[PDB]
Amino acid sequence: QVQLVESGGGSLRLSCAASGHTFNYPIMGWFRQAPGKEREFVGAISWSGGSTSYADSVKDRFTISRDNAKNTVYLEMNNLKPEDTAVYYCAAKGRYSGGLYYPTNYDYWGQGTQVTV
Amino acid sequence: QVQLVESGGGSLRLSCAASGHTFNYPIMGWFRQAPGKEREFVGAISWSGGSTSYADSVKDRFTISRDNAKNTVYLEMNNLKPEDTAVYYCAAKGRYSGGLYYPTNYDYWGQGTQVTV
Amino acid sequence: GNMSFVKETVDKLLKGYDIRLRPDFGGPPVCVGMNIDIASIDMVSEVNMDYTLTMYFQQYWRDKRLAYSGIPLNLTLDNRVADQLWVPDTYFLNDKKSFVHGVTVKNRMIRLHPDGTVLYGLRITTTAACMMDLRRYPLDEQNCTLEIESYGYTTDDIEFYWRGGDKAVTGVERIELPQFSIVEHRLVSRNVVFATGAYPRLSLSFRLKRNIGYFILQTYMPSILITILSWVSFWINYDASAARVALGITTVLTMTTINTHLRETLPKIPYVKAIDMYLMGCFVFVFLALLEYAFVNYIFFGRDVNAIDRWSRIVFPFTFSLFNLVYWLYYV
Amino acid sequence: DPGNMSFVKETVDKLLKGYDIRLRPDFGGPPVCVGMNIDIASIDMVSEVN
Ligand SMILES: *[C@@H]1O[C@H](CO)[C@@H](O[C@@H]2O[C@H](CO)[C@@H](O[C@@H]3O[C@H](CO[C@H]4O[C@H](CO)[C@@H](O)[C@H](O[C@H]5O[C@H](CO)[C@@H](O)[C@H](O)[C@@H]5O)[C@@H]4O)[C@@H](O)[C@H](O[C@H]4O[C@H](CO)[C@@H](O)[C@H](O)[C@@H]4O)[C@@H]3O)[C@H](O)[C@H]2NC(C)=O)[C@H](O)[C@H]1NC(C)=O
Ligand SMILES: *[C@@H]1O[C@H](CO)[C@@H](O[C@@H]2O[C@H](CO)[C@@H](O[C@@H]3O[C@H](CO)[C@@H](O)[C@H](O)[C@@H]3O)[C@H](O)[C@H]2NC(C)=O)[C@H](O)[C@H]1NC(C)=O
Ligand SMILES: *[C@@H]1O[C@H](CO)[C@@H](O)[C@H](O)[C@H]1NC(C)=O
Ligand SMILES: *[C@@H]1O[C@H](CO)[C@@H](O)[C@H](O)[C@H]1NC(C)=O
Repeated sequence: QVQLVESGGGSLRLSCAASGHTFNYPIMGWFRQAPGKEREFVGAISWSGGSTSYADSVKDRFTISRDNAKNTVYLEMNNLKPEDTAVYYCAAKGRYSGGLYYPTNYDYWGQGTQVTV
Repeated sequence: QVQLVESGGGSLRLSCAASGHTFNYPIMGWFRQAPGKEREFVGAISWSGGSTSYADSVKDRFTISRDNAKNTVYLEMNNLKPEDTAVYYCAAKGRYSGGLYYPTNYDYWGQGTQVTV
Repeated sequence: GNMSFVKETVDKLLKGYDIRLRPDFGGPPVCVGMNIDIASIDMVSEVNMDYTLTMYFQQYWRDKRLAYSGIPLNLTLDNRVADQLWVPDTYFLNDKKSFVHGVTVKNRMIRLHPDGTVLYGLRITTTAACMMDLRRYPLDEQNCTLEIESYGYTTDDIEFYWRGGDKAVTGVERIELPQFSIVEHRLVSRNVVFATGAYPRLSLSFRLKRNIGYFILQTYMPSILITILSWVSFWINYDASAARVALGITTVLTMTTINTHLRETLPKIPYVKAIDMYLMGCFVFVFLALLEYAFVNYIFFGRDVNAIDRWSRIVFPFTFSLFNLVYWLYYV
Repeated sequence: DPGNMSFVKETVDKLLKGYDIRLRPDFGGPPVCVGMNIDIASIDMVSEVN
């Protein structure tokens, strides 16, 4: 059981901090949702943090990093675009779930911090 | 990646110096290209032990040795002939490439040293 | 879906099918797309110089013989159907021992499509060789590979490619190696020339960076502590012969014991590691401490003790700190 | 004939038709000559204890 709290919301740096049984949920993931459309995958980061995945339409514009001990994931967003306005969520996934891009595999969700540009 | 430079072009002693990720490309090989003729395989030397293979034409006339300290391969030439007038290249091969006699299996190539003697 | 028409359709897909012949025998080569879903990398052994990998291996090709009309949906048949079909003779070139999981049944997928397309999935655990360069060990960075190749068919008969290109391999984030972290992974496709001919090849490469925390907790810290314990001898008065020689003998014994324990868990490589350089440095430091005491003892009685003792006390930590700084900057 | 998969199928079937695996080539004739090639992939390990 992990509780996720987001913050943040030039370049914009969001941060999501987890508290609880984070070991059982190694994978952390940023999702985005605009009005009139379902939430979509933005990116994902592993327990070690060395492996990262990004959506097709956010390559080289957004970047994800993981600070352990602090137990936080940072999403830094450069060269924003008008379509980037949306609510951003951070979610945790179990060890055996399968599929980064599908939000149904994620058990625990964030608050949905708004971003407008 | 590997960078190869060959120099020292009848007792010719050519020397090919390699720099970079030499571990990933253990086998090294000397090839010969006569004027207006297809590239042909002269010789090949292994990694860390210098197990050598030769072409039928140049057996017991040319020799290849490995240094493993300066990261150089020396091709010593004896009993020269007029047909041994060509551009000589040194090239590196990956661990799993297959075949010593085929230029396409080699990834990196030297510029080539001309020999007219 | 009366379930008898399906049986008729599947039956007449077979009944004239020669497993001995590839699709388009004598025609252009069969294009076989491949994708991998990595489940885990269980082990990375320096002694055996290999790594264990579990994966879902999906091959995807087209066979006009297995084309059906009517039923407009994809046929997910039982895995046993794979025994009655031609499948590519794919194999892993650098594998040492591999198997297909077989509980509760053979973990196989066969999925047909109306246009003759076949999707063939396997769940494979494989040990694969990975030659490692331990020159900069434990501050080393290894490149491991999985090489997929056609055993029997040349490029005239079969061709390999990655489905989705760089997106073909997934599950790299699932890897949890306590000792390593995957910095990068790459996909390559090429043709390799042999005496028999030119064969397709795919290569999936990983770059592993080793974590240094365990070796800080295991090797370096006891060495530094034993070196400091050697330094402690300088503060003791010169006349305490037994006390001052005891520290030296225990320091050198502990350093040799650390050396044996450290070197008896790695392959018998003939070259020197970074850990070996640091270890020999610490050994010669404790050695110089013992010889410093011996030289003082020779000078005083049996031939200034205070001056040399103070000089040793001020200089040994400085020299060791300089050595550590030089080493760590060199290897980082 | 060229490209006819059925032709190749029946040709192979005829080849294997009436084929006795129990008998070697030239069973009773001169010895069958078997050439051999080896391509070494690796020597994984060398153990003195074993
Ligand atoms: C782990 O460690 C392994 C060990 O080697 C690393 O392996 C190497 O990775 C590199 C990728 O960085 C591989 O290089 C790629 O090779 C492909 C192969 O294409 C081939 O097929 C072509 C036809 O499709 C053919 O034309 C090619 O031949 C050309 O080039 C050779 C050599 O220059 C030349 O002799 C020929 O005459 C041809 O001109 C070849 O047979 C190649 O297509 C890739 O090209 C990309 O990069 C080049 C240079 O930037 C660019 O010009 C191209 O346009 C293209 O963008 C690329 O060279 C290499 O093959 C791998 N080694 C082996 C043995 O397979 C691995 O990378 C490491 N991984 C990690 C994560 O560390
Ligand atoms: C039977 O198997 C076939 C082959 O996989 C299935 O077709 C595949 O179906 C998906 C889902 O409809 C298709 O994806 C779609 O692509 C469009 C265009 O890129 C995209 O906008 C959609 O969001 C969706 O992703 C896919 O193209 C298609 N494969 C093809 C055409 O080769 C099929 O759905 C399965 N079921 C049946 C009943 O046939
Ligand atoms: C289903 O198809 C089979 C095909 O042989 C046919 O015999 C049977 O009568 C059909 N039944 C129905 C309900 O369509
Ligand atoms: C292929 O071979 C079969 C079997 O002999 C024959 O019936 C058929 O006509 C052949 N087709 C062609 C076009 O060769």
